Amino acid sequence: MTTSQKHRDFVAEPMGEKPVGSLAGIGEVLGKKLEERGFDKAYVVLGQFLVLKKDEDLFREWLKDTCGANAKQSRDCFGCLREWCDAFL
Amino acid sequence: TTSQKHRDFVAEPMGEKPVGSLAGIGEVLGKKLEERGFDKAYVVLGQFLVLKKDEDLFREWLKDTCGANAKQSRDCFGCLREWCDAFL
Repeated sequence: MTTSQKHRDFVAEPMGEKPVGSLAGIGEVLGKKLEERGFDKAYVVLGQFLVLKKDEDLFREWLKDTCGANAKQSRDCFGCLREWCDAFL
Repeated sequence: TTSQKHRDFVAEPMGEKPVGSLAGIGEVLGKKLEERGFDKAYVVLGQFLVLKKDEDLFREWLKDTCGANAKQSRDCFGCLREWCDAFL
């Protein structure tokens, strides 16, 4: 298993009302920037992932433009949403 | 009161179900939703979630996007709300 424990914690269960910082790759700095843009719960970011039809390029660019995430952060956040979706959607 | 279409949708994960599986989304609305890129049910779920599950704003967005009437938008919102309570 190459993923972080944080990714595994997130994909193991429905997300409910978890904050955005529960997503892999979303540390406190990115999380604050997301929350002040309205993306305060993990499910709101999931929403954007889904409206972008799960496209990696579009979603990772969106995250970069919205909170300044770097390549590793956006990869981790995308992969964590992708696997959550495969498990629960 | 609800339709069997609603209950069937809220009973299980939606996976790749087409947009026409949503309660309220008939053949006419579905086509218009597909034309605008909302071809699968989960894309409409996505919009519901980006709008933080706000009933008024989601139902208005649906009217603006595919022309849904009050009952169609009621039915569609309600089935996404109950699906989310079960699975999200």
